Amino acid sequence: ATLKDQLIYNLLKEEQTPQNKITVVGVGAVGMACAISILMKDLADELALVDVIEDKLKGEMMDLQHGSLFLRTPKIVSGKDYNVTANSKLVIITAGARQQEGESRLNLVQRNVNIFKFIIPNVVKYSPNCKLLIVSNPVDILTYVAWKISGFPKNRVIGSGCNLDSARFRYLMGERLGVHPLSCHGWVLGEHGDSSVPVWSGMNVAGVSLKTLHPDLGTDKDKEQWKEVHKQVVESAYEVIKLKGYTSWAIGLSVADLAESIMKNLRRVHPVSTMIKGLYGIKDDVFLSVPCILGQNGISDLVKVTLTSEEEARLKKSADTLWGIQKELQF
Amino acid sequence: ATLKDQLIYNLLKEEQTPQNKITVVGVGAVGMACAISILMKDLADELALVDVIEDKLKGEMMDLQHGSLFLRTPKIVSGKDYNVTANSKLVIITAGARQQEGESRLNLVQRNVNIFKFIIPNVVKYSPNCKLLIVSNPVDILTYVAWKISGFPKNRVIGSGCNLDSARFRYLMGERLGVHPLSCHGWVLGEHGDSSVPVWSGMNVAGVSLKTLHPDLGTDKDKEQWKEVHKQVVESAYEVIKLKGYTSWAIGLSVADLAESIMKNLRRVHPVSTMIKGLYGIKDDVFLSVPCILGQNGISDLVKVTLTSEEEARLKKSADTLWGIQKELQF
Amino acid sequence: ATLKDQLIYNLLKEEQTPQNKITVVGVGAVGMACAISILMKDLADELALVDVIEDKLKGEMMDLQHGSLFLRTPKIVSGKDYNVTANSKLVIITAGARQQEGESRLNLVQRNVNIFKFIIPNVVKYSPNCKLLIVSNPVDILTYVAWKISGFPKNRVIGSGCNLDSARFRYLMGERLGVHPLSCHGWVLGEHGDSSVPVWSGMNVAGVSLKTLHPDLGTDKDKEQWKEVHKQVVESAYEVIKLKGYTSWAIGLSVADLAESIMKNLRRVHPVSTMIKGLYGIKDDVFLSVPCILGQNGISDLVKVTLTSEEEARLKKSADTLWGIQKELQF
Amino acid sequence: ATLKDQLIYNLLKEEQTPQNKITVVGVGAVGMACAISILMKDLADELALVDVIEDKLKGEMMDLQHGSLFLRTPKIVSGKDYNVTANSKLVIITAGARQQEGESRLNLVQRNVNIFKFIIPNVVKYSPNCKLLIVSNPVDILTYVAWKISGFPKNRVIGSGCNLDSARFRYLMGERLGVHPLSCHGWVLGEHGDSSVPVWSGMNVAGVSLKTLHPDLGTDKDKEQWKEVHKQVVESAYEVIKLKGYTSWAIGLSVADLAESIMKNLRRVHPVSTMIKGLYGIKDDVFLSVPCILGQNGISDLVKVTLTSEEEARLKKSADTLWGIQKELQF
Ligand SMILES: NC(=O)C1=CN([C@@H]2O[C@H](COP(=O)(O)OP(=O)(O)OC[C@H]3O[C@@H](n4cnc5c(N)ncnc54)[C@H](O)[C@@H]3O)[C@@H](O)[C@H]2O)C=CC1
Ligand SMILES: NC(=O)C1=CN([C@@H]2O[C@H](COP(=O)(O)OP(=O)(O)OC[C@H]3O[C@@H](n4cnc5c(N)ncnc54)[C@H](O)[C@@H]3O)[C@@H](O)[C@H]2O)C=CC1
Ligand SMILES: NC(=O)C1=CN([C@@H]2O[C@H](COP(=O)(O)OP(=O)(O)OC[C@H]3O[C@@H](n4cnc5c(N)ncnc54)[C@H](O)[C@@H]3O)[C@@H](O)[C@H]2O)C=CC1
Ligand SMILES: NC(=O)C1=CN([C@@H]2O[C@H](COP(=O)(O)OP(=O)(O)OC[C@H]3O[C@@H](n4cnc5c(N)ncnc54)[C@H](O)[C@@H]3O)[C@@H](O)[C@H]2O)C=CC1
Repeated sequence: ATLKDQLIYNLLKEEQTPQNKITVVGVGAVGMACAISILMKDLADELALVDVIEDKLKGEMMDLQHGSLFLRTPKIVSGKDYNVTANSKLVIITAGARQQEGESRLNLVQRNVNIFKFIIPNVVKYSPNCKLLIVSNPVDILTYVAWKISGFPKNRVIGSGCNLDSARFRYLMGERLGVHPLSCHGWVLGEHGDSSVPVWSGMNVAGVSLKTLHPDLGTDKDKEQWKEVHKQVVESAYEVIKLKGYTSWAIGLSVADLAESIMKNLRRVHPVSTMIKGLYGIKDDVFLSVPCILGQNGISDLVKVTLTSEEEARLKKSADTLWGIQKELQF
Repeated sequence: ATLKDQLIYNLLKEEQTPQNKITVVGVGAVGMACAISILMKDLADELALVDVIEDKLKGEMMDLQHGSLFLRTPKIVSGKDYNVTANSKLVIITAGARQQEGESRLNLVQRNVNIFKFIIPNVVKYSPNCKLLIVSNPVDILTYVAWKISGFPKNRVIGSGCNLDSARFRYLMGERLGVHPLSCHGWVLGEHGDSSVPVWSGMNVAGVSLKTLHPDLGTDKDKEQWKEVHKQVVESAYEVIKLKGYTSWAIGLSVADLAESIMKNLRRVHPVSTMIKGLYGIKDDVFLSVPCILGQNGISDLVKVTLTSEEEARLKKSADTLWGIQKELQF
Repeated sequence: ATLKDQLIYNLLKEEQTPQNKITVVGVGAVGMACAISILMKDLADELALVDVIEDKLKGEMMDLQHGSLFLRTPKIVSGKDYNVTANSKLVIITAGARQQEGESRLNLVQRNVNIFKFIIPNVVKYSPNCKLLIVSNPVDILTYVAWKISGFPKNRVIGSGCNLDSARFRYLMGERLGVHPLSCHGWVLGEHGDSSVPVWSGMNVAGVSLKTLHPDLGTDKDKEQWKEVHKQVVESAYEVIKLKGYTSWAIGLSVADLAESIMKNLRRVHPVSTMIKGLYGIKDDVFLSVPCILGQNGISDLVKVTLTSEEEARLKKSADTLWGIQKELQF
Repeated sequence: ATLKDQLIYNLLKEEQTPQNKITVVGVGAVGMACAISILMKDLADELALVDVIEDKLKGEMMDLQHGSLFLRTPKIVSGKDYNVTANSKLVIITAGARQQEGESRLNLVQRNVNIFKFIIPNVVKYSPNCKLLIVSNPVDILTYVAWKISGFPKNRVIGSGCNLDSARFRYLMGERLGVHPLSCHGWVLGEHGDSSVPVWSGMNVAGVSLKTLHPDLGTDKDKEQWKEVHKQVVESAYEVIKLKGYTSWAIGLSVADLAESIMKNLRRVHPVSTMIKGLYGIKDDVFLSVPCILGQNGISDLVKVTLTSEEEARLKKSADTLWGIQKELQF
């Protein structure tokens, strides 16, 4: 008989059932960055890719497969049909439309909603116990959308949120202080993007409040202008885009970090977008970034950060804005 | 005084001298894939990126920097001037020109050679003891070019060669056999691309010659058509391009593998392009892929693979072709 | 002291206040053609350029500056912030979005309206007494939009309209007759583009009605097929695009003509888009091209052209169509 | 009979013979900028355009024709056949190849030479008494090439040379001093581009030597670093390109200035490239920029500028380099 059968004796006619499977939807810049990061942190035994452009999809899948010798993720598959995603522990959404200059924030959101109206029901059909990690912008809204469409409990629907923002913050802090960002601690909360809130009260190195050493920290009479740090966290993503076209690497790594906490059940604390109704004064179904304990069941627990009146108010306003957009949305 | 001076007491006014530094020249798809691969295998304490397009360059540098919290590479720099590459242990060249409407292999090659005539001397100026790892196509020729321009000894000029090709081969073999490519062993040597030679004699799983189990292996009377594997190895790179535009991921992972072997002085054996004159019947200054022992000094040693006459002849002809191209090239 | 202070004695610490300032918004082909035309007719003492693409903007500004020796416009500035436009007598809008694969007239329009929702308020903030000259397509609609957003009186909001169309008409007539277009007189009114109306009644050379010499002029039984002239006026803009990519030169010269009439208070008569409600049977807030008297305050007066019923009706229908579009548009 | 014949009585069956005709070869960015500048300075009664891309050509020609009402140049024609250029007083060459990254300076020059080998003989056939104004880069070489191919006397072959460079210089001087460049005087000579020489000895405002007021002017111990001015004159064209893609406006205006001096026989002095053999120490057939008297017969006379040893030497070196390139060139 065949060379394979001459060389190999078979014990098991094998039920191929994935044990730690991850699916990425959208193989654009972000989606693929997430993919290579995940492959190189060995977070999955099966990686599935899904997109509507079949060329790009198959191409990216083959390019990865070819690097298999250098990886420890034994099944990489792709497809337009969602059966390829069956039994994922984790499904990351990076599919999205590109905002165009004229396009209202609203029109964009609605386009993306229609996209989600296609994706989420399919994902849920084939992996009804997965965690959803939403990356597509504008992310607090789309995480709400995904939650509405899936009918999943709030713990299994997570948005990438201010994870990345907080990483940029810590990087900038580190640059200012001559210390690695792993040792510079600081939190960015609320609405991802322009409206995010830097919590100065808890900025520290080695458990030393920077705010008590420098009481004017992050105010206007701040001679060292630390507000600039946060301003930069916001404008960075702009500059980077202007410069290179888009953001991929940093967000891919942030998402991989999150995935590591979930897949490995670590119970680390991350600033991610979660359904915050009831807390921080918020009284609508909106998603904002707070410090969340991530693990095998998604968001198990939430850190109640003490805020100033102004911080609480910034959040309230973000929530009112977000809600205003969300109620003009059809499911 | 400043918040920094109030928070941090300084012992050392520090000589910043990189200890394990890597430079990637060319931040296109390939270059950047190499970069993220290097960043995620913790192979470097400083990574420098160099390109002529300053926008793209700075953007990519920033996108990486923003992911610093999730990395263990504490300095990432970019620049148009080569002083940013000073003291690299390893410099990867991915820079190249894109072939255009009505451009002969020869014209494209000459343009790339002129590119190298600029890059290599600068590189050598600022890192005179580095190893050069050449990735740009056509790679055997361009590695020969780098070697000529740098005046480095043949051990410090390595070309990517058939590393990736051999990886694709092992992936395909693995697919045919239901085994991981790590355990399917097989070698592709000589000229990277179309003219490469699959050494069937040494195809094995667990030290079991496939060629002795299936003597017709890889011939034309081979009922299982194993030639197809090799054909595919060649056409893969085509299909992928056709599908997605280009190749990045696999080649990046291959290069990172090589880099690991060098930075860590492993003395693993890899099929790379080395100045092969004196061996295999070859009598011209050409580079071909053979099994090379890689370590802190680049190529320390070479494996002398037993070949058939036909194999030896394919090699001879590729070497004659390469020389034929090279002798029509001005330095 | 400095060479400057040694060479030059200063009388005045000078309030830099522009006296005849022009702003062009949008530095694409059209915008820049307008700019060189304005620079070479000596219509301005300060020219400001504004765009969202900062690279293109600064480059064009510098390329112009470098030609200063050959010009009599002593200050050329560019910028992304609208403070560089402060105190313009005249602001030309050429900014616009490009229509894409599967984009309705309506979607494109809405994108452009959103663009205007940003530009116009800024413009008005820094130059509250300027005249607005709108060039971006679809121009009658977009002039209506600028008028709505700015709250300027109808005399200060002028659209390019059928100025250029009428120029093409006169060129074609001139070709047919062997006379310069300066001496061939003829009017194209109403909706710029396909729906425009050629007023044959007033086609003349030296005050000689072509319509009375050739009563069948411009009808279907016209053996000389003068309709073709008008048809061509419409198809010209198509052919040119097909051939070269776009239109710049002619439109630029047209806009500069208009500008001359305004900056110099000439009170020449030009066919431009003006808020025509109350006249010609029109009963909606729409803009159409009629003969307008242009001068230092924009459109001071309007020529009441005698029309046939059919002409009046074409106008009525274009106005109803325009309104139909506008009522589906959000401010 | 016809409407034309009913309206117009003909005296003259007219020999159409152009009296002040200009031809532009190459309707790229530069060529068209030259064209619009010429049209707006009313330097021609007939303007002819020539290119190998027939679409682009016809398109640009129509776009100009359509602006005829606003111009005082009554015949604008285009074509691929050179009969359209017959009887030009002046033929401007802007045709050229784009230098590619890999491309040696030499390869580019040779490509352009082959282009000229097509253009010049045709131009000369149809306008044997014209002046040739060479703009294409590298311009001192191509002006030599045009002269060799045409067999015209040295007065009728002019290169754009350092006209533009000197305009940039005067603009920068003007910026530093708060004076219009028309009143800041200063000369840039020799090889256009990087190797150009700023003649500090004759830098002045109102006949006041800046070099005698500030003896260190343009040296290294110059505390005001005036060398930077010249450095910038060189890097400007680079920055502008980087920023916008290319240079058009400034060069178009420079060329139009030159054209004005020729067409109108003014005998102004301009820094243009002329066959400098015999002077400034140069002993080969090379072209460099010196101050030339331009008029109806092209370069009638030359200004003998007194130079330092170093300046003379810079020129000598430029000439030796240029010659070295030119003697490796086949006609
Ligand atoms: N929250 C965050 O921190 C960040 C979020 N993002 C977002 O990621 C998203 C995509 O970013 P990029 O990768 O740069 O875009 P990428 O544009 O280049 O492509 C997105 C992909 O989505 C796909 N897609 C569209 N409709 C689909 C459908 N119905 N089903 C499956 N796939 C579909 C496209 O085919 C495409 O491949 C955007 O929404 C962007 O804003 C980007 C950076 C950071
Ligand atoms: N050995 C292998 O198996 C493979 C080899 N390659 C080759 O590697 C090369 C890179 O491919 P891609 O990343 O897709 O191309 P990439 O084309 O998209 O761009 C190459 C980069 O090189 C840069 N560059 C050019 N000249 C430079 C200079 N003088 N100094 C600094 N930077 C310079 C460009 O700016 C560009 O960013 C190609 O030549 C390609 O054929 C590609 C895939 C696999
Ligand atoms: N009335 C007429 O006879 C004619 C009208 N037009 C119209 O004029 C417009 C310009 O055409 P082109 O110059 O070829 O287009 P151009 O497309 O090449 O680019 C338009 C410019 O507008 C800019 N822009 C867009 N949004 C902006 C903003 N929010 N702020 C500042 N700048 C912004 C872009 O950056 C771009 O540089 C088009 O809409 C076109 O249809 C064009 C030809 C003749
Ligand atoms: N000396 C100076 O001060 C300056 C010189 N230049 C030069 O002007 C030249 C063109 O510049 P651009 O307008 O930006 O290029 P443009 O590239 O966009 O196009 C040049 C034109 O030459 C044409 N052409 C090529 N072969 C031809 C032939 N055999 N017959 C007729 N036409 C032919 C092309 O079709 C094209 O339209 C280049 O050589 C450039 O270096 C540019 C700026 C300043």
